[PDB]
Amino acid sequence: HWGYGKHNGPEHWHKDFPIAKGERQSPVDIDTHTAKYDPSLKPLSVSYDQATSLRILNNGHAFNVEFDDSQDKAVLKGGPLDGTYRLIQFHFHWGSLDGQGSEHTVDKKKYAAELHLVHWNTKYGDFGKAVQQPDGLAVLGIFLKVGSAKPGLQKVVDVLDSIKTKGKSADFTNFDPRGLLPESLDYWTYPGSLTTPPLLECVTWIVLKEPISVSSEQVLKFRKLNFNGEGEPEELMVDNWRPAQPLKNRQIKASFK
Ligand SMILES: [Zn+2]
Repeated sequence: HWGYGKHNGPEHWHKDFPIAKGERQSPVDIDTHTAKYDPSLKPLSVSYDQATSLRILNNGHAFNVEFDDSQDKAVLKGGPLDGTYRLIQFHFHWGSLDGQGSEHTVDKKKYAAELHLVHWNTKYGDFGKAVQQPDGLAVLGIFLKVGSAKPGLQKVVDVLDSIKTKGKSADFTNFDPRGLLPESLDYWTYPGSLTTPPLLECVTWIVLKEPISVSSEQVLKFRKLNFNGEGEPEELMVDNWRPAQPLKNRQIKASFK
């Protein structure tokens, strides 16, 4: 099926998922000098105090840290968002080298990786219904650069050896996602899509201006994961990112000057 290789990567997705060439595809390049400051944007409200993590899974494309979203335990509100969006999972996209890995770019600059905290609009009842709406999801994107280690990420790094291959999962309770955020919540926002098939155009993207720093040792462990399943020929899980897509008829707004 779809992947990130030469024969099943981003260049091939449109054949099975024609929306890949759609009206509001993601990611995109954020031209900082074209984005418009919007003084009407309310402050971003990240409420992860009651977040309940449950499990970490290698799905063959990346690894997902899943949360209990049966209640408003961990939510994202404010900013360009109307209503309440519940955290369901987070995952990353990274490269084979420190010079690439992020999906969104800033003035064409590629970061080592990108963290995506996925939330769905509670007005729609469940995640499956939400992805069918233009304002169904809100994904908080955070860039990762290589420098000093991120203490709040180590717990994630330590468990990767237990989910090396596709289909593997491990219990991952009591993890605090607040430890993955930068100091500032300044952000850019625009209407987009899921960056992986089915590429549904149901996402309000909120990309933070300030990247978080992770150590070389931490990202190296991400690169030891496998796209393949147990017993199969090893395919290192690297460069699982979709390149920037045409902005087309869209405007990127900034929460800061
Ligand atoms: Zn993602």
